[PDB]
Amino acid sequence: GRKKGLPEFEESAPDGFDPENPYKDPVAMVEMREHIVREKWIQIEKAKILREKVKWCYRVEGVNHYQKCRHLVQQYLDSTRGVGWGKDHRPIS
Amino acid sequence: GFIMEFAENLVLRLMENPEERDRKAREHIYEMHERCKKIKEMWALPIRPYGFWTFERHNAQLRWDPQISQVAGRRDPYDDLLEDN
Repeated sequence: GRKKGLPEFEESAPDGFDPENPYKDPVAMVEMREHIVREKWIQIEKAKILREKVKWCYRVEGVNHYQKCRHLVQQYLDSTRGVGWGKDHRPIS
Repeated sequence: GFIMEFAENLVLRLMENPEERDRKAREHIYEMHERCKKIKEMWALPIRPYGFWTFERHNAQLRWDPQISQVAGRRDPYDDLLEDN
């Protein structure tokens, strides 16, 4: 069987997980790992969406691109500050 | 019909239930860890059990000698003397 659609996943964070003793509960480890990776990919796609928005900005902006898209530039950069598995700046989620 | 309208649901039938897969994964992890703890406990047993001689199979003489202490060659000297009366 299949849902023949998008793979719906539980948005709710899994229960029974303690940051002080993660290794105590093994059965809850894998779904917490999956949830963390899914949230990281959500952030990655948000950054990609902002990149697409500035992509479409730069064409219409013309010579004076700084004037009317400066607000979106900061929005795109702050997303790129906490990106996934990247440079030395590791986000603390 | 045409090819893709059938290949689509063919592949969909070929693929499995992910909810069943996730449930089986978490289950298998649970019983595998429980069995791991059980085997860890089992490996802790000493070679020589605490009772050992206390076991009935490891005495073999407390219930054999009493029925032999009456035969000739094993009697206390003061048994045949006063057995006449």
